[PDB]
Amino acid sequence: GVTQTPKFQVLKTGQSMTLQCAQDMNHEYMSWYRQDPGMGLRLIHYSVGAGITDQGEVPNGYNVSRSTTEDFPLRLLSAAPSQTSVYFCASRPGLQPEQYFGPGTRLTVTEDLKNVFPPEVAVFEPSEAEISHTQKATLVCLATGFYPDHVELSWWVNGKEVHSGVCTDPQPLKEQPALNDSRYALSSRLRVSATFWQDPRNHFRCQVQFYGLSENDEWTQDRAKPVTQIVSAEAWGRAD
Amino acid sequence: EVEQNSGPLSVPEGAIASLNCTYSDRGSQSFFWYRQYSGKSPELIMSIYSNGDKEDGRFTAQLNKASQYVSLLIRDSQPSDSATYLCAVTTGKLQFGAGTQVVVTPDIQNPDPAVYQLRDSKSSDKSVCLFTDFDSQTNVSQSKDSDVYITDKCVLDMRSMDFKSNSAVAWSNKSDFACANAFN
Repeated sequence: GVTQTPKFQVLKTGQSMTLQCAQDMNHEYMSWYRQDPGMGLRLIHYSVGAGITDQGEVPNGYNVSRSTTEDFPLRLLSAAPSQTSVYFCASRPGLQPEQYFGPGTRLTVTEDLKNVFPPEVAVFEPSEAEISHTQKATLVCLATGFYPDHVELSWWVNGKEVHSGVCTDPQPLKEQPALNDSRYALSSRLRVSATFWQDPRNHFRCQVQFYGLSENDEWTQDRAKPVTQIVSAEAWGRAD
Repeated sequence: EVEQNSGPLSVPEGAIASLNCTYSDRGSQSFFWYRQYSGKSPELIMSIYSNGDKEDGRFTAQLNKASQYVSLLIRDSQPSDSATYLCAVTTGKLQFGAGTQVVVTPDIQNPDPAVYQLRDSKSSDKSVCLFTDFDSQTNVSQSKDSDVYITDKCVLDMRSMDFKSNSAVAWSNKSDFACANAFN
């Protein structure tokens, strides 16, 4: 189907960037949209086939290239804060226009890379009171202190990703809602039976994948360089 | 111009979510509804071309070229339908509306509203407060305080028990912080 690289990217104002879009469906038509809170999808550029590209509603600041039928890269010439957004590549056979969308690229443009921070992650074990009232056991994962808002939180029980009994906040809280580059927090809950939580051989891990700086960004600060990394926390079941 | 009704719209589980969309250009040929889950990509769920009704599963799309609106009804709404729905119109170049968020709240069968305090599995010094098992009419208000954080409510589905529940989580740095303060 349609694939996009990277999923997330932070930039310093001025830096340039290339978002990749690929589609091995021999589709001839390809588009890039940006999506902004409260605006929906806005067309940036599009291409009817190889060698051909045309502008859309908001073409300014971006170039494209369609050399082949498979790829439609989008290039950001010079990052500005106003280009913080989620970009989606989309394709259709071309020649009844169902559009298929890539999974999207979320981009954050910041004044200074010193603003970048990885999350700290902790798992909070279930209340005994909950256990005795409800016979169910809720664990909470909290990811705190991170910037930009580029995380994916997952739960893993005995080594396998779980989706049932989970719910993660659909958006981060700003830790300083007034501050422009505020750091963020995100919580998730995983709820299992009391009996399952009570088995000491059962393992519960909250994984947060953070997208941050790469090997090649400068770092002089007192703290570890905030690179793309996985930060995780766990708990073992306990009869209690 | 593509204009959709303003959200988020709350819909009790089982009811009808009803979305609409006006387009300015009367010579538009093709009409679409996309579903977008939070953090995810738009997915085409309905195409409509001629005046009238079109059905697929629990979806009913309707086009009234006369009045220049398209609508989308989701029947017997389920919590898993919570999403943003976008209207797109063709002139096959697409113009997209700003989308309407729908929130389908669960019918909580046996509410048992309660606040519990949970401790860190590592340090044991740190905790969070969890408000859970309240009914979907229940209001969770923001903190009366910049050092106390309170999430929006979140719906979780334990398919292993056919059991859904609402929850919201709070926490703070200020010690002598009690769950007792947190939800008010």
